[PDB]
Amino acid sequence: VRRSSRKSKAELQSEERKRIDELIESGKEEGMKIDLIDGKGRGVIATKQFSRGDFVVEYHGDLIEITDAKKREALYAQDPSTGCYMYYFQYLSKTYCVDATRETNRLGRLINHSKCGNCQTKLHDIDGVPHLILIASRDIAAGEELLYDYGDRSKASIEAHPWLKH
Amino acid sequence: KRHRKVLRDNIQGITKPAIRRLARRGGVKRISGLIYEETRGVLKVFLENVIRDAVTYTEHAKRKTVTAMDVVYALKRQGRTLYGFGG
Amino acid sequence: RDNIQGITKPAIRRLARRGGVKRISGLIYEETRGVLKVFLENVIRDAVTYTEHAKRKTVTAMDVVYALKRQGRTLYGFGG
Amino acid sequence: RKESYSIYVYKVLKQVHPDTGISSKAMGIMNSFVNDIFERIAGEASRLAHYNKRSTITSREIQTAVRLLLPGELAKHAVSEGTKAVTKYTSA
Amino acid sequence: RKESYSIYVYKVLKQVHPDTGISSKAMGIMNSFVNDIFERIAGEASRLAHYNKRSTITSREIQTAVRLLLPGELAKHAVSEGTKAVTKYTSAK
Amino acid sequence: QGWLKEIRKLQKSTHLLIRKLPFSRLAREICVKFTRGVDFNWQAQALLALQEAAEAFLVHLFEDAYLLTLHAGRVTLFPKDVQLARRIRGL
Amino acid sequence: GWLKEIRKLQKSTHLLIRKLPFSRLAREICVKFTRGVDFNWQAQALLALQEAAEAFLVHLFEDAYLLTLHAGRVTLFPKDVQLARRIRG
Amino acid sequence: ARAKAKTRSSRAGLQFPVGRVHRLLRKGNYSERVGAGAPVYLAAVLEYLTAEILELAGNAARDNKKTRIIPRHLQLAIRNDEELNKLLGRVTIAQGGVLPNIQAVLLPK
Amino acid sequence: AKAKTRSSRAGLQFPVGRVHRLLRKGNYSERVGAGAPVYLAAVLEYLTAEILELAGNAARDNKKTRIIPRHLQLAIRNDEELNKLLGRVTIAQGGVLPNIQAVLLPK
DNA sequence: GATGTATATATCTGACACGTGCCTGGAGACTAGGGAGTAATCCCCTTGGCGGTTAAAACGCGGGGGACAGCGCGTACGTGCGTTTAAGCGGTGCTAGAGCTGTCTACGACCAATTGAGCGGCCTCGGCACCGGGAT
DNA sequence: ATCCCGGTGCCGAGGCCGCTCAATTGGTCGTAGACAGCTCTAGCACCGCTTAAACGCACGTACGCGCTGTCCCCCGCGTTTTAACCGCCAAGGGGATTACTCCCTAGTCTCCAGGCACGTGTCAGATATATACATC
Repeated sequence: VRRSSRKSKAELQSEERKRIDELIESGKEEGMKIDLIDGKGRGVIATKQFSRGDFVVEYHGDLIEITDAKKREALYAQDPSTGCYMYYFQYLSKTYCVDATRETNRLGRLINHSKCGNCQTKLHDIDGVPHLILIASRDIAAGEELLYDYGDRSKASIEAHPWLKH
Repeated sequence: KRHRKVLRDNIQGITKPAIRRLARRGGVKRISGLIYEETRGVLKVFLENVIRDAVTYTEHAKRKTVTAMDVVYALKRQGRTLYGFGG
Repeated sequence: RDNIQGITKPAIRRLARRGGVKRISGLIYEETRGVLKVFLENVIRDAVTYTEHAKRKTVTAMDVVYALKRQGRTLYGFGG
Repeated sequence: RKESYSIYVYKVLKQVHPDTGISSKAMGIMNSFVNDIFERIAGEASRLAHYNKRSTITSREIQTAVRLLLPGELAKHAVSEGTKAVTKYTSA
Repeated sequence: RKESYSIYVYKVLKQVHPDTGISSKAMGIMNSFVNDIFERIAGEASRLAHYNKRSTITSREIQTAVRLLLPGELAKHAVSEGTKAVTKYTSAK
Repeated sequence: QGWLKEIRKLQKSTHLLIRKLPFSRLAREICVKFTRGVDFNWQAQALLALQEAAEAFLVHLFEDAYLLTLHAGRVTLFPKDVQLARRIRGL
Repeated sequence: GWLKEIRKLQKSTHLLIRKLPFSRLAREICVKFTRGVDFNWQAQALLALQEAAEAFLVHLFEDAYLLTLHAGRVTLFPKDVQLARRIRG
Repeated sequence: ARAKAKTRSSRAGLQFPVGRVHRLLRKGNYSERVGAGAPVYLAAVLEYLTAEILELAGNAARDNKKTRIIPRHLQLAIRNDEELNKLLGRVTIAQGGVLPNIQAVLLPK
Repeated sequence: AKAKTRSSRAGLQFPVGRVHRLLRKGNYSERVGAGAPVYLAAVLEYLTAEILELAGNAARDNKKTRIIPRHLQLAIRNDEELNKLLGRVTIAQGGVLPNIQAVLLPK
């Protein structure tokens, strides 16, 4: 009757993966409101007791190859009122690009750039296709704004955006 | 001026020529191309073990600085006794 | 003399077969007798040291179990 | 007066599989396993107490030794069991 | 105030190689080596004491701990040196 | 088959694969090389502990040196494989 | 070209992975065994951890290359580092 | 000695002996002193580990459709478990046999 | 009266006193014999004399006068007994023994 | 169609699970002291940031070195079988030697006194590193 | 390319002086363990008999190994680019130390109960044969 419930590491990783997958494919977006920030533009405040590694959002968009990735950012940058919505990542000797300029009911594209923020982006591959996740790498309380790192150090970009270094 | 968005991994900081120099010191005349991700995985596993035990030796001493003796005792526990850091 | 040849060829072959080996080069037999003799030399040196220190003359089971535990090969089933 | 854990392993067995016995050789093996894990945990707690210049082995030292010696889930569940037992013991 | 075997390793160095120094890093390595070999020999001697239900670490226990931990010729020569030193220590009073 | 039935049969039993008396004589011949020419009695369970250890060791040694000779393309265990499986472990 | 590097490295003794990327790696692994609270790694402990990791990786490549000279190869594949570990422990 | 005594194992809810574990911690020279919660913690851990192993050993013994746990079943439980095998890696279990594993490259085609 | 250290009674250079104190306060046994610290100190001095002799040799082979970690790693890994003793031990800043498999040299 | 292997029945046998006397150790209550928990202080030394520099990494490209698949030879391992042999088991014997015990004697813990070795700060100098040149 | 040789240089090591703490000495006691003695267990030896296992031989064929080819993928090279790093500085957290007190554990003694050896009923599983089926 006294039975151990030890949850072997294989089962732990499997249930964690299924948890990420179901939370992604459900898109609850529990407790994040978009408001105004004093100068930076918009802001998505998180209202949950976030901690190490807990799920926050998904940077949903359109996934493409590298040959068009290195081009679409420059081609959409010709519109000076496009903000910043497309995300690159190198994976399996291949770069992709998260085409997310078109507004969708997800809250990934709604985040701005910082180096002193509160979240950092990871990679999750739901059946091959890598969805770009964002989890809280540290303890965040209810009422803080979503803020993660874009990781790009284009020299012209850092000249143009002194708030990138912030 | 729109900027793109990328990331880093802090394990890709164990660069490719660093694994080449480690191999060469180990005597490896000619290295495959897939040994790099395998070696970063091996390194992350080793560090996970040694750092779990260093952080335990610290958290037990009610400290917050992972001293050199914490790491030396973590290695001594794993059986990797390390000479030269105040043992 | 030649008591290592008492570790017969089919005994080494049955040990291998248990270990999973499918075919066995006829030279593995002398190699395995050498390996076994080295293992026994170590374990029996430590067992007989544990005895000689205990001022005894019969190598007990705990002497050998402590010899194995010292080499790092803890053996369950004979005390401890 | 030979010391063993035979009757307590019998108790734990009859608590887990109430309709299962255990041979004498397996009894000796479980005895050796308990002795060995005890020796490990006690030696590690001793090392911790010596490292931190303490004199007493306490539940803190035993918990840290358990966390060092047992791998992940075993350590988590063993720490749970021991903490529960210590709280119950100091309550009663 | 921290103790270490620096001055003694240095005396032994001036014994075996009079015209030779030892860098501070190799000094730390010899300190750690002496500490580790001491811990091995004394731990094995403690274990040899408790295995025989006795309480005193005597020269007997240390000789057997050496004969256990050190390989063949190291063991024989270290035991020779230890016995020499013990007889010299009990002879002179 | 033939080797496959012997393998499935031996990996599933728990016997002592070396005869008890030849291993007894071997351990008593090595127990004399140390403590030159003084016959220590051997507690009949010390020989069992020693044989259990030597057999678990040799079986693991062949199980580790057969990963080196499926790795080397062979199927036949060679002395090279055993020497390398020992030279990797640290022996 | 490779031999003027093996001889050059087996003869030196300095560290091989850079100090700052390894420090960031060790601090990224230490932040998941404390559940997100970070510890001030004493700068002499990063060196001990790095010396242990380099000596370990170098011994691992010595054994792996004992295995890749066994299979007739000269190249060091990942199926080797993966077996010099499944043998070693 | 009034107020009839209940064993410390009973007070803590364990099956292993808190008393005997305390006595072993004392006359073993692990430290001059020994906490009051140290035997209880260590005995709870020992009981947990032994339950973890006897559970898997009984599972193996009933998979083999037997009702006596034997050394072979203990070796099965331990080596087949992922973490007990790491805790007991250096450990030979007398008359424990080896795990049935013929490398898949050996089978006939 | 006038005293002389036990390290001098035994003719050692290592401290019989510090070794005795370490055996006591280390909780190795409820007691410690009188010959135990002398024996342990003699063994420690012998091992260190061995190591430092081989390290001085490896330093003179490099035409240097300081013993550095690399020289200790050479002195250890080249001697068979010590390498068997200090087998699990990594010696920081110690490098590796130059050993390129003879299969690799150009024919 | 052997040849072995999965499934049931009969059984019986040594091993296991259980009831009992007792005795040795586990629990309770109490006292004392010293170990350590807590608070406060000081300053070490860790973290963070910036500029610049440059060493090193990244990337791309050619090529040729090596991995891998295929193949043929021949040798050496597995299998099968009749023979030889040595392990194994059961007896008895017996006796050395392990385990236990009581005596007592030597030896180690403890404690006061002391004094000198060693540890830390100061200071000098040379070993080994570096920058440049000639020879192999 | 790389070693042998000059000359600078620098920084770390080797020696010197003042304090302090811990190593030495001496005396006492109590207890551990050395020793002599005794019991009785179990280890060694032997020997007859069984017979299971080893062994030696022969044969074939599975496999190791050497050779060849081709295809691709590491390596070396050159150029750009990037981020490690070193110095410098500033801050401030938290490590290390210390003093106080209190509470937690060792020691002691008395009580008593649980667990251990011992004897015993019984049954789980290992054979043995028969029945049915899997397999090369």
